[PDB]
Amino acid sequence: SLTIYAQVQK
Amino acid sequence: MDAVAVYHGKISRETGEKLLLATGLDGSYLLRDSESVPGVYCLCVLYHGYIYTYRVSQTETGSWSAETAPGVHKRYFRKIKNLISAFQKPDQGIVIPLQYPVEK
Repeated sequence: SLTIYAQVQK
Repeated sequence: MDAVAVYHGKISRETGEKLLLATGLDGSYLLRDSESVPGVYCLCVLYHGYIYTYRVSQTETGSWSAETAPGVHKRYFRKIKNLISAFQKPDQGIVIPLQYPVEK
C-alpha cells in the first residue's frame, strides 16, 4: 500500500 | 466544490496515487473523495514514493478541518482554500508542505 493515512501533528 | 482546482471528484484512491506518482515530484498534491468514509475528503501529498493522506471534513456549520493527532489543537478554516493555503507553509504538522498542485 502506497497510501499512508497521517494526522496533522501541530 | 468544483472551484477547487486541485479537487478531483471522480477519482479513486489508486487513481489519486498514480496521478501524484506521475509527477515524480515530492510535494505534489491533490484533493479527492474518501473511499472509506462517505462525505469526507482526502488531501494527498507525495513524499519519497508514498502518498501521505489527511482526511478533511466539513462542519455542521460549514467550516473545514484536517484529521489531527491526539493532544494537538485542531484548526478550523472557513474556506477549503484557506485550509489548503495554510498547509502550503512550512512546519504546519504534515510530512512535507503542499507545493505543486495537481489540478483538474
